[PDB]
Amino acid sequence: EDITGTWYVKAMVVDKDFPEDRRPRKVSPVKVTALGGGNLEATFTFMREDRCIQKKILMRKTEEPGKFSAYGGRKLIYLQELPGTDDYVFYSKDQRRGGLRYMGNLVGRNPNTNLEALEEFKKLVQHKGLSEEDIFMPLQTGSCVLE
Repeated sequence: EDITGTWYVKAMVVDKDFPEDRRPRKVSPVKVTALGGGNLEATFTFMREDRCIQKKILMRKTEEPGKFSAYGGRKLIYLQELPGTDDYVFYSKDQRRGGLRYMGNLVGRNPNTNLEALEEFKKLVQHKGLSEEDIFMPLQTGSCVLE
């Protein structure tokens, strides 16, 4: 794999327990930087209603390539190539106080999206038990720290 630099979140999917109020309306580019020892850090912002939310996530190496962990292993994070296109899928499993949470994100180097890529995302998403009608596409923006 290769993982550091800028990524763009083009589509998003969430399990059916995920509250609608909780969905990102907007989202910045994701800057991924290495910290030595294989460990990474992703930085980004997104809008949840009128609220700008800032994230900075330590992603620790694991014995499987493409698989990472965050928040002490509370959350597991897989990066997989999305076949037939030049994008990847960012799949997360989060052992949250409130239950196990699944979440998928279509990510790519190029900020543009092809409909065929969204379709492969949907297909792959459905394979994993998640649903098409819970696929949403937040607005791509700069940081919301400006406003």
